[PDB]
Amino acid sequence: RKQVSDGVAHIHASFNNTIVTITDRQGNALGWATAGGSGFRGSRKSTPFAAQVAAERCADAVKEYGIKNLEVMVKGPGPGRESTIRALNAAGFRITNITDVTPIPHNGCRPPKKRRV
Amino acid sequence: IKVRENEPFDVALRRFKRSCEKAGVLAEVRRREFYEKPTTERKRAKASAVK
Amino acid sequence: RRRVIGQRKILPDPKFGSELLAKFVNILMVDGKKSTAESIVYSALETLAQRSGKSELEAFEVALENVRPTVEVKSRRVGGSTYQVPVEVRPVRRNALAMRWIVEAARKRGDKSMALRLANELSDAAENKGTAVKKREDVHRMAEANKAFA
RNA sequence: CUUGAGUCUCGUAGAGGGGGGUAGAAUUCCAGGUGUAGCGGUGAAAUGCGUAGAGAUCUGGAGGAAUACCGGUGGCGAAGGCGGCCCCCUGGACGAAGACUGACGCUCAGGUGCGAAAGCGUGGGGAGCAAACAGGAUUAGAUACCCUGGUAGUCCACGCCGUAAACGAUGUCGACUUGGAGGUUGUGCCCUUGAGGCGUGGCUUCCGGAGCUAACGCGUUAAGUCGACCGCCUGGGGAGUACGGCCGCAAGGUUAAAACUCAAAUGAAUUGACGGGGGCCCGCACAAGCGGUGGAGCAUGUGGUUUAAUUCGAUGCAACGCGA
Ligand SMILES: [Mg+2]
Ligand SMILES: [Mg+2]
Ligand SMILES: [Mg+2]
Ligand SMILES: [Mg+2]
Ligand SMILES: [Mg+2]
Ligand SMILES: [Mg+2]
Ligand SMILES: [Mg+2]
Ligand SMILES: [Mg+2]
Ligand SMILES: [Mg+2]
Repeated sequence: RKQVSDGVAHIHASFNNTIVTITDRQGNALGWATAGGSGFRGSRKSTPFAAQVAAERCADAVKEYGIKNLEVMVKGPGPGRESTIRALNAAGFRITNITDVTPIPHNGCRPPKKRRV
Repeated sequence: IKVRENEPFDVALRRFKRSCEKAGVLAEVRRREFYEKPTTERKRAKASAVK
Repeated sequence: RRRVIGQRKILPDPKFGSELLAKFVNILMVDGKKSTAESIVYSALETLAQRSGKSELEAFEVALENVRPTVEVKSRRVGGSTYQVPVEVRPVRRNALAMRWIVEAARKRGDKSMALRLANELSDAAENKGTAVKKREDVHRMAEANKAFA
């Protein structure tokens, strides 16, 4: 029940998917939902006009609690890393600031040669 | 990448850090590195850059 | 593919003088037989004076109320396959759209006639039975409920 | 003897090489709070991971590889090379006044040495990519292309091999020969007041003059104009393969034929066509709409079919109610 008021959020946005996990100032989780975790799948999802109906899903599981204000992490680029933040503030939310927490090597490991389509 | 302000007015200014990284140093890392292609990308896609 | 004329003006109802309805009484007439239209629709509008008895003139525009779609599925080809980008429609087609399928579904019913196979689906259509509005919502369920690509 | 080679001096920039430190980011795997039905992924999907709690997410540890940004069209070295930072031991290259010896000189078959990657050794470590391998899907099909995993092996010394489109497919050393916008270094002088300003040496990038060039192009960094030396080349396939020597743990490397055999194999350059290459239009092309065919009878043309013959020609858009 605690009623936080100063907890955080984490928007992990891969290309073919994007999750919204609401956690607390420290780091402990709180509530969540996500793209494929809502009706549309395949690649019908990913588009921003899907990954904020998710956003407004976390709202109904993060209001059982008390959040008078929050901040956000955008670990991950892609199709739902702005639009996600849009149906945020509006659906009845404050916000100190935004902080980016996306990967950044100093050239440390090799990456997937992968897609050689 | 630090924002935050006073006077609640969901401003903007998240773009100020849009041009010191972002997908920028992600395209470089995304799939693979370059290896020899930089042997011909900074020293070859440079013919792109002479005027 | 490069001509922006406009729309071709059409002749009014033989009494009321209705251009907005002038184009309804055009998509009903088979093989240019405006001798079986000016007496099957201009008359199946006064037989709604039995489905209620009220003012049948504006007792048109409302049967086309729950029957006018406003966002549509306008395809495209970018990415690797298709694109649905549903988008809005303008009035130069709105009024007309419904008019059509409205008579269209009103054909493949099976009533006693067609002065009746039409005096029926222009009240029912106003009441949400028939394919009238079920089409409407057979569409909007896909359109504007698909603004992920739009 | 002194301008060529150089020695001292005295400056100077730099990822030059070897050894020893290291700090930060970053994945992954470990350990627990949270937290719930989800994450991962493709064109979509599947394989795999998640109610034995994925992923998200936090706080912690282990550990291996690599050093974003700076970074440059840059810098270095004799090539193959080489990128944070620190410390010791150590090359080379450049310049300025000078100071010095006095043709030492530039060429070199064989000779010796360095050797990207890959691989074989002994032994180490093994975080991430990943041949080989197994699922998964696509197809006719898939021993491949994308998906999920993963062994070697990328990494370490110690040693071998000693080949690559080993690149600029363009030896070396030396003086010439119109310039024009630069990059980086070094030293002279200009109210040095100055961003800068002007001469001048190494390196360098792009245009490009004559001229050379079979064309494309090289052009002060020459593919110009000459001078010393060494390397190789003589038509294609057969063939850098076979045969002998050599080296090599081997895999193989290199020294290198013959026999048949074809009128050609080539280089650049134009001409069009064709691109599942781009850029820009045009048509009922398409999209938007109205009608109809296939399907049902019947008329009819055709190829089948059978005929004693079913009279010849038309055979995609161009033939089929076509010449009948
Ligand atoms: Mg050099
Ligand atoms: Mg190796
Ligand atoms: Mg694979
Ligand atoms: Mg030139
Ligand atoms: Mg040749
Ligand atoms: Mg026409
Ligand atoms: Mg059409
Ligand atoms: Mg039709
Ligand atoms: Mg013939």
